[PDB]
Amino acid sequence: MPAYHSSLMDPDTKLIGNMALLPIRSQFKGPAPRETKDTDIVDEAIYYFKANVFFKNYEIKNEADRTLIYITLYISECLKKLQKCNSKSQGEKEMYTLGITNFPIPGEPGFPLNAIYAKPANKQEDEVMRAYLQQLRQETGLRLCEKVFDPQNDKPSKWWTCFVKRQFMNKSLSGPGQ
Amino acid sequence: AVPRTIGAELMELVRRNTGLSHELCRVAIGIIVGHIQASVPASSPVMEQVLLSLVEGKDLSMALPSGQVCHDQQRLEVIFADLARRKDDAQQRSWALYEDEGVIRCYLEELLHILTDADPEVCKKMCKRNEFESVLALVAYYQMEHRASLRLLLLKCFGAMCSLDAAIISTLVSSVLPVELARDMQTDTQDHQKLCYSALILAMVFSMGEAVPYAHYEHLGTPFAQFLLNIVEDGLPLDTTEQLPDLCVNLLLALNLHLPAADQNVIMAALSKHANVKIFSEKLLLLLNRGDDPVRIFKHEPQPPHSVLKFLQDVFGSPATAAIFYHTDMMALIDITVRHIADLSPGDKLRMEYLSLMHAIVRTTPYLQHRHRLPDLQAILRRILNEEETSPQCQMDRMIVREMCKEFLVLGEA
Amino acid sequence: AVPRTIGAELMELVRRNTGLSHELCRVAIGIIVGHIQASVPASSPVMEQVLLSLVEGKDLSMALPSGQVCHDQQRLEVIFADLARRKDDAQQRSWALYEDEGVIRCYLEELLHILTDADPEVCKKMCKRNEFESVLALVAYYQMEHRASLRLLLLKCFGAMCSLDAAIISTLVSSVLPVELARDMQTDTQDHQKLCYSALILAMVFSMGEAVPYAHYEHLGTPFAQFLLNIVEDGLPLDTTEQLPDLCVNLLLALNLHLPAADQNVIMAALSKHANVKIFSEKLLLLLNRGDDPVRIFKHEPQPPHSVLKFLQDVFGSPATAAIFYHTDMMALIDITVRHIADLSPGDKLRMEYLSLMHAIVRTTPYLQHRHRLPDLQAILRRILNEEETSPQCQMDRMIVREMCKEFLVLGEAPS
Repeated sequence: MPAYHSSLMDPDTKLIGNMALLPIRSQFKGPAPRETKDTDIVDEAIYYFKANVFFKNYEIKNEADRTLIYITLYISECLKKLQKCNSKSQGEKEMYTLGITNFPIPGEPGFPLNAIYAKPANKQEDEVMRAYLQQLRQETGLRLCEKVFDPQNDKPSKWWTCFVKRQFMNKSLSGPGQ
Repeated sequence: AVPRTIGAELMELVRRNTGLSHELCRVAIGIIVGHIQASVPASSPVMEQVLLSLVEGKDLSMALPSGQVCHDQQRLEVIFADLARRKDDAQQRSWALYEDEGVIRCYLEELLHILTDADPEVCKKMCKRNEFESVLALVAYYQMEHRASLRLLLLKCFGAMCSLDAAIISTLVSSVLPVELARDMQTDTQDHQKLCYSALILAMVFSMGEAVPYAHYEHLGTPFAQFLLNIVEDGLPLDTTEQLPDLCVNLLLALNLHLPAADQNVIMAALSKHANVKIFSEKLLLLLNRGDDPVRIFKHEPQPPHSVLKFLQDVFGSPATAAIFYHTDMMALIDITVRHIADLSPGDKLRMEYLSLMHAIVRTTPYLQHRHRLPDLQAILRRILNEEETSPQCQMDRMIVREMCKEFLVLGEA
Repeated sequence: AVPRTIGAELMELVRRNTGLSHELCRVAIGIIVGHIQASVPASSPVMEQVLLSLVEGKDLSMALPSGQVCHDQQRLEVIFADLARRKDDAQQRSWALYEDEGVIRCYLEELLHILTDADPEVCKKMCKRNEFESVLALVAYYQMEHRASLRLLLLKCFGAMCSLDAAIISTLVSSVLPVELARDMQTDTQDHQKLCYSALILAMVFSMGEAVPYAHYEHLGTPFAQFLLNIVEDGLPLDTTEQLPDLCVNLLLALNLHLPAADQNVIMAALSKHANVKIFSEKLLLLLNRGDDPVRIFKHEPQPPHSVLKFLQDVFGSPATAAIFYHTDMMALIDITVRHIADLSPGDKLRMEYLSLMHAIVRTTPYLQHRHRLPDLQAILRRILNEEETSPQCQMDRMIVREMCKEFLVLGEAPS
């Protein structure tokens, strides 16, 4: 029950799509605008991550949770790659190489939660989903690079690598297969 | 006319009744259905269709042979369950109660057979079935079980499973199995029989040289390498068969294969960090003159670089690492290299590799001092440079030779 | 048409390259000749797979293909030929000329798989050939071959050869093999597996119960029997499988199976002179309770006397050997035998045995002092004495029952 559900869904925020489109703070480009406060949905998924993955049950309390559960899965996919990185510099570029990969968009088959996400009905949502979900990934990767690699030796830090074995309710963004 | 059904059900039904291994089953079918028509001209056009319906293979004739699953998979879908249920039998596995070992053995003995008597197309699909959960169960269970009597059977299973598909290798390398083997081998050195397989399996999974999680260097790093350098030089006082020196050479070559460049290499640190490099330093020569390498026993699709040459290229990456040769062993290295440099057929991949080796030897250690074989070096490089052969590799050869001579003009005789 | 009696050809041509056992090779054919017609009757089988019915009936000694192409025969003629030369090659047998270990090992591993997996009739034809020539060849070779790694395989081969026919066993008994097996067993107590097979194979060899010439007893007499008792009563630190006891108990029963009489019996002498037979006393009654006979491991037709009932009838042949049992076992023995005598139907072959055992117990053991089951046994003897049946088995039963009474009038008198 008391898993950390998404905090940011102030009704004044635009709510495009089957998920909270949210103002991803980044120097990348996309449909979502720029948040100015110090807290943001990618920072929220990062912040709550270590707790969230232990909770074996999780409701959708509001539309922003169907965002947060996807950000969490991609964060796990970051660790599934950065753990191999030989140094932080590789940990950045070999993360960008992940962000621009053709992840199954929730309405596409092979996405793990097709029961929970409605299909995007038209190009002006589908193409928005392609341009939003990349903007999530492109940013989400660059934030983990700064804090998975502890600064003494550009080792991928052990404490983070512990979580490599753990998956949010045992769902995988590899889908039925990569 | 013959329904396609015989093209599979006959092969399935014989296996379930006889226990014949799959390929021996396919012969056992062919020999009956062949010989009878060879003895019975009048109705042969019936049997000749039976033959073709099995010559085409499982690609469609075994597609739902009767809307049913082949007996081998009927067992695997059981055995993988009854293991994965004892994993996370959280009570029993830490606070034991029942006589579990005598039944677990029966599953693993059966699994070890079916992992080789079945059609590999079945067992491949049962491994990759659900993001490799079948594999991660047994890998977790190997870490979980401290009984030495069972571990041998789990290692033998990993042996077969490694053979089925390189994708399974790409799982195991990235997984915990190497690190437990690294600790078991350093600690349980008394278990010589298991220790032999322990080395062998670790050598198999590393054979593809994929990148490895950086956490693994906490064990498979330099200390474990020095631990290997002991065994190949000294053997063991308990070593009745004395096999482990050879398997440790294979393992050293295998671990080396993925290592980047020659700066950070955990093995090349170990080699530089002891003077205990005699029998190992010589034994590498007997591989080099053999020309093959023992790695890549499976020959999966992206066949890895020739491991012996890669190793020496790293060995000659540093002068501290190049010193590990006695001068007489060093001369043998040069002679063996020029032999291949003379004998290889143009344009094969290996020709660049042996060429690169000699280039490193000339750069990384004194050579222009004593100039052994150096007039022959001039002869070979001149014949390479002047050769009429043109191809991507032979063009690449022509580039390296010119640049190598530019660095060391005496190699061209100016 | 299908070539008449071609069905035998499938047996060889499959076996040459699939490696199936003879029995399984037939099963594979039977499946293949089955399902095809069951899936495609539409042309061939109506005759041409009703034929190969000759996979039945065109079999055994009549299956032999033209010439001598039977691979089971071919290998055995090759295998025995090489052994014959190498055995007579007294130079290499006495001194090292060739590294013949390992190569001969592979020959024995073949021989150990050719036998048991081949057609039993082809093997039996080859083993019988030339008055068991090759049997004596192997026995001579085992006697001339001391190296344990080879000996272990040679022992198992004898275990195969005994399986085929009673006459072959009769040769091994009268041959020298039993004496060497006993001599090795008394000398070596460090190879656990060799010791295990030694006792097992020796029991197999004796299991048919024919008299040895009076010469084998120079070893297999009392000096050997005393050794076996200590192997049961304390064993060896080798035997962490608790496996030597059953093997040696089985050997003692079998070895008794051909001994004539109460004084000549070197085995009953062995018990008499022993210190105390606690464990052997115990184990033997467990067999009588279940009624089985351990010695009939092979199933050849001329079944010997039931070995345990024979063994006890000798044990009670003398009052000195009667004392071996502890008193609480003596009571249990009478309860066990009086259960059996009243369970069997009339005409059953064993009732004329158990009646003899009771008669012995009353004779040489002080049964009439304590009468353990007497008011029951009297009522049993009452009805078997009155039982109105005609068969010789029952006629024999009635005679001993009468004799059992007229020898001791406490029996057959009224219960009271």
